[PDB]
Amino acid sequence: ALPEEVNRTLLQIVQAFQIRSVAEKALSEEWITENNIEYLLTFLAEQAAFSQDTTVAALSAVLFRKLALKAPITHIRKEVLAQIRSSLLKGFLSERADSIRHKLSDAIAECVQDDLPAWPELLQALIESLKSGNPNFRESSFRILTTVPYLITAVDINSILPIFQSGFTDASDNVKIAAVTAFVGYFKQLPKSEWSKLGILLPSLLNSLPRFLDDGKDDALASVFESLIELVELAPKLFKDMFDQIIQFTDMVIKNKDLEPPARTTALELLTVFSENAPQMCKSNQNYGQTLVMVTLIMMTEVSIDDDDAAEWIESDDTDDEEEVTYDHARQALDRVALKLGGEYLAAPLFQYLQQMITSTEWRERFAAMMALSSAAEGCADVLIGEIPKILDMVIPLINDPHPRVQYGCCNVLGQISTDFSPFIQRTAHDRILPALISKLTSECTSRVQTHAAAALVNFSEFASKDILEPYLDSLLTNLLVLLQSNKLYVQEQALTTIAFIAEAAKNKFIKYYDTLMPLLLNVLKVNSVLKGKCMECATLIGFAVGKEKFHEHSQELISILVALQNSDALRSYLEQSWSRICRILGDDFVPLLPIVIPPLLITAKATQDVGLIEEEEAANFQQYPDWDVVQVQGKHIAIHTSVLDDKVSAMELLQSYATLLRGQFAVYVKEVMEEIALPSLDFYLHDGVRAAGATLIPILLSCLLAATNEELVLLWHKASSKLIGGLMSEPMPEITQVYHNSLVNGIKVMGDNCLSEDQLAAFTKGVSANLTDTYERMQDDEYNENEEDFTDEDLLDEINKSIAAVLKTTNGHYLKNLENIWPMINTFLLDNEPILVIFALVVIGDLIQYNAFIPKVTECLISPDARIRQAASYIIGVCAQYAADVCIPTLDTLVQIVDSKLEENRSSTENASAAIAKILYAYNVDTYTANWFKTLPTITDKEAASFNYQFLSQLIEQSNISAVVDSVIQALNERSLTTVISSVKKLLGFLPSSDAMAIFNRYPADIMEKVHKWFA
Amino acid sequence: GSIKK
Repeated sequence: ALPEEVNRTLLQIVQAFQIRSVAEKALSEEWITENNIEYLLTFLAEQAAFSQDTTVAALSAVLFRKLALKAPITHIRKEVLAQIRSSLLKGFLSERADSIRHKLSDAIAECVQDDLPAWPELLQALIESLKSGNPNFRESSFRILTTVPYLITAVDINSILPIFQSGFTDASDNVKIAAVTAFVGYFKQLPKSEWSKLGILLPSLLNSLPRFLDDGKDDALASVFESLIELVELAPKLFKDMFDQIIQFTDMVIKNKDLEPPARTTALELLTVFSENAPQMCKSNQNYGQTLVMVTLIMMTEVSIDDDDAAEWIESDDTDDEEEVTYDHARQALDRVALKLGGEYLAAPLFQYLQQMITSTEWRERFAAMMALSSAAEGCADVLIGEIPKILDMVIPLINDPHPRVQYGCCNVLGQISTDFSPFIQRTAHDRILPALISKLTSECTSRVQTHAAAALVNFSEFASKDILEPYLDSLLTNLLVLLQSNKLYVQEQALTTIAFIAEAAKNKFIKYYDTLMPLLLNVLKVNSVLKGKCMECATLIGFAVGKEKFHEHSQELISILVALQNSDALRSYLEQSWSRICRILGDDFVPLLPIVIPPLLITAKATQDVGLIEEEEAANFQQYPDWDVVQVQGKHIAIHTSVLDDKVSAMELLQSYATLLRGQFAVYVKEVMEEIALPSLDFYLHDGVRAAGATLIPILLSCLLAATNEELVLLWHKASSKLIGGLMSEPMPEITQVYHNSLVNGIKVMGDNCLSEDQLAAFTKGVSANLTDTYERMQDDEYNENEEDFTDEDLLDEINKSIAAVLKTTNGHYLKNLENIWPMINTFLLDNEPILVIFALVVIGDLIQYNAFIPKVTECLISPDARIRQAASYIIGVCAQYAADVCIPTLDTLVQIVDSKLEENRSSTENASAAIAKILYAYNVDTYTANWFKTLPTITDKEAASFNYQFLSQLIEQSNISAVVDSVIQALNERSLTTVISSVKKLLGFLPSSDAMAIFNRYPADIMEKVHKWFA
Repeated sequence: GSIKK
């Protein structure tokens, strides 16, 4: 179909793939033009179809696929696309190698698009290929259906259903995998309105599963499981009436431990994932939780195979054995499910098993019981927090088990639950936990057990008071000093860390032990980077615990050693946090150490986005590394160095903390950090952590400059605010949008009055609109899915209200004009059924009056079942009578009723309504209305509301209510809601003889009476 | 040097 000329030229080029680079240039610069692209695509499609050289055909098919997107295939003439399609199809039906038909299939897929004229030759080609006796023909057909799922819509329903049913049952496992892949792929690509069309085939798929176990093909079973895992995340309700069959089948696979791990782990994952996508379905079925618990407990047993003495486990690291895969999966599975379903559902089936396993003569079951409880403790905390002497009655007796890994196992529970059940367990079970853990620190126990007990002491210490730790400290430290003398490095390192965080909790109670520990620490440093890092961490944490004055006995020597260590990646982080910790200790005396500490932080915080314009094949190949991630922006892939950008964030966080502590002392760096680090970080579109860290950096930097000193502060703020504003109408992540608004408020708070210009205020209104528009759109968005986590929208709308309030305040009103442009959207929120948008709109209006067609909804919102809506509404009515009558006085008995309430959840609402009474009662000044308002006192939660109730109370002054008058003030002060009504009260007590005056305070205890006298005359 | 899942 091409001139013989063009063929030899292009054949040479494709074959050449000095000689090669000349071909790559020739292709990309000469043969991808408006004048040559059609000839090239025609050529490559012919080579892929007809060439009998393996490499030429393969590359051409690959090249054709890539360049088909870029052209795009749409702008290709009719006569040539027809020839290209027909040649691709002819090559498909010919005899090609498996890999080439795969690449032909991928090439064919690029020629199917709603843009293009219909291609019914392909549909009929696929239908017959699916019946072919060659598995590769059947497999490749499903592959095309996977890449182009809309072809499934094109085939008649009575043809496509038998096709998949034949696919699920096919004698070839490659075909079955491809059939399942295509089936699931249909659901992840098409709208839900198309789902009830292949959905009826799920029973056929599930019924095909037992075949994999009969043929002994568990490897193919794992692949199908993974496809099923994806379907559960898309349409869990589809599994509802065959739920028990899924459960029993996964149970059967997992119990069969003659199978390999992949079939067993994927089966577990399938079971697990139901709890994350259909929690109500799991809870309405007792068989799920029982099976899940039973199956994970079996897998946790699989440890130390062919090693009953655990003589290999005793002799190794305190790191995890990477070979105990099924054990690891079982732990995470139980944890994940418990977190989703809660304690009240699966605490009982869990403990029904734990009671049994605790008494076994097989130590692996005794060990597993401890690990299971450790994994399930957090998710089941709502129940297990109450059964907290019960658990220790099982766990603590196992601490002295003959087998060391059961001992280790027992330490792990006490550690895990010290975190999950904090801070209540520290206050309640310190008498049982600490002696248990201490008894295992002794050197007669094996190294692994000492270390894990010491590790558990870190968990306990984190939320333990210094008063509780105090009588245990000496015994704790004498034991840990022994661990410090171990010949095993990981025992030494754990000893240092345990001591450090025991000291952190002990605080000033640790000054007792400074003189004996610090020289031992210095000795270690003077002579294993992990050791020295943990040692310096221990030294500085002790320093912050005992205080600056005590720390100064070794601080300079400690600092000199730090310098040697720094200029000599775990170590780098230990050194950074040590420097930062010393700054918290020394205060302003850290300033001379800034030239040492800051410059390396500056370098790391200036890292750019290490981007790699990447290509299809050599991706995923980069995904192996945890320090690399790849995403798609608009079609073309990219590869980004995530770790480098994570390090950037960590450095920015340290710079921010130094700036926060030092304040004015840090002003010298403000201009550099703002222009080279903070603001450029906002343009980091492939890492939202950097964007967030850059935003929070801004107000604190300006805060540093203001305290020290200005056109620079104004120029930097104008630059910072403008880029913050500009981010609002562009930022895709709603989470980041919240940070910018929050950053603006904090910035406005710092800069003060008149800090914004007319342009800025207008561009801010644009951003507010786009933020409100996209939030409304997302919130206005089941047969397949069960009915939150979306406080992201609420938190976003939260901060927006504070920015508007802040902007209104700094403009001193003149933002009223700009704010009218977005009232149409504001109005919709107020009159939308949905609570979050209602609350937002109400709060905005309240801030408006602060400086006709909304009163209808507000009065309706006054009696709302939601307290949040009543609070916002009451404030609006109250604020109306404040500095803006035909509505206030009529609603005045509505708010009487709303007041009558004093419950923690609704205490805030009834206190605003209360205050709303007091200023209707102030501007209009009824004496029975005031008597009603008086029994709403005192106001203890809302600060601004209480601030006024007592202001009014002092106006009504400057009978038998005198002790109700006083106590109303006492409770306000003591609850820290109000802060001189005191002056008024003292006068009321003055008009009484002293004996009657003093007896009012004859009901208050010493605590409050101490405050009362430092309050009154 | 702590205990975690």
